[PDB]
Amino acid sequence: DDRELAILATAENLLEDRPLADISVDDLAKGAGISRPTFYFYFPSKEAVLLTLLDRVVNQADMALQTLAENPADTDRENMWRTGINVFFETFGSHKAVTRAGQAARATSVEVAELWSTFMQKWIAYTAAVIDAERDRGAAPRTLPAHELATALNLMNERTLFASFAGEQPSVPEARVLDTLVHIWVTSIYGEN
Amino acid sequence: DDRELAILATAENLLEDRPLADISVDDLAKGAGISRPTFYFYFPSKEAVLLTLLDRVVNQADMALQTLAENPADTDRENMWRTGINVFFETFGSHKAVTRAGQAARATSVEVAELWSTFMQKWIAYTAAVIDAERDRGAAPRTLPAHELATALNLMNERTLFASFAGEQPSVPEARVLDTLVHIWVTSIYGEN
Ligand SMILES: Cc1cccc(CC(=O)NCc2cc(O)n3nc(C4CCOCC4)cc3n2)c1
Ligand SMILES: Cc1cccc(CC(=O)NCc2cc(O)n3nc(C4CCOCC4)cc3n2)c1
Repeated sequence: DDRELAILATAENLLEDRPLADISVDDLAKGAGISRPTFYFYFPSKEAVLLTLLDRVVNQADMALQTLAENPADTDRENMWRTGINVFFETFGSHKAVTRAGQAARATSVEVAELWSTFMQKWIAYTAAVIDAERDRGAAPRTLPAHELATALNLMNERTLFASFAGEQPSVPEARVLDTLVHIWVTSIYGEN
Repeated sequence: DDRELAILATAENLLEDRPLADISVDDLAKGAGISRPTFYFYFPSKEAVLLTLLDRVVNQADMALQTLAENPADTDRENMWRTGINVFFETFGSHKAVTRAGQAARATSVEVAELWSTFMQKWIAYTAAVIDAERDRGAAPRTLPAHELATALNLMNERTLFASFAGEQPSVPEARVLDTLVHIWVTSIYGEN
């Protein structure tokens, strides 16, 4: 456990500086102060190490969103959506290396693709349930199917946050991405059509 | 040229059935009715073949959008945005195998990442110029910076169309994705805040 956490911290450090393809099991064992065979006790592969790093970051974001859902919802509609989107901005934004490599690996790894898909379904279904509540209370108009709207807005957040964090071209500057997403969620949820 | 087009058609056919990683230069030469060394005359690699397939599809979408921009803009604002988004829905939707492999390769290939980035900058800048025109004429309110709004809506279309075409979970059904994107573009462009 000592040593497991030591391997994980070494992988997150090395991913800040190069891809997983460029990090060797030997690099990971060296950093964690264990032998290579001792590494293979804790993790079947460097790929299994990334999968565990991603699982921790995804669960941290999920647990923060549940925390927010526990307490009452803000009496200001725009602020209620900003606070929830900010959970993802801060959590993944605090773990950009893990995030970047995580997204790369989804094309590679069925396990990584499956983890990402399970969490996105959970977050889309929660988004859809809040839009349905807003429509029930008379605050939001009955336009698009709620689940479809929730799907597109969640995919937009995924691609846009990732582009900002990786500093891709094109991308919204990190300092502008929360305002930009909140504007699009609010106008599309409350907007008549 | 005969033979180049024959290699390209074979690669698009084989990509419908498996990834590029699972297609051999020998597979491509076999399909096009040439020898392996004759293949290496036309293309340095199977990767170079994908890059050429993607370039043709991207240019087809770009040339269709220029066609639409040539003719006057529809007197119905919602229809003007649907027609333009539909260019991307139909073009990439007619070449799903190339699209799917194209997106996979961006993590792999600097050349593929660079081609995709050049076209997205062009499409975002055109989107931003139409929003600016709409604001100038008094039709759209001056909310978010136009280029930032254009960036987020274009990234949303990228991730959402690709998820629908690859049938990922989660995804908007292909039969619902155009209505869903148009709703979000229109409410976010014309929506007061
Ligand atoms: C309050 C409230 C009420 C209702 C719903 C929410 C949830 C919310 O608002 N946003 C959800 C959300 C969902 C996602 O699937 N993602 N995915 C990302 C990517 C993760 C890391 O790569 C880049 C971004 C962000 C994100 N956000 C909140
Ligand atoms: C009329 C008018 C006035 C102003 C602007 C437009 C342009 C428009 O409306 N949409 C642009 C647009 C841009 C993109 O960068 N993409 N990227 C995709 C992905 C391509 C293949 O992978 C999945 C989708 C679609 C797309 N669309 C049109």
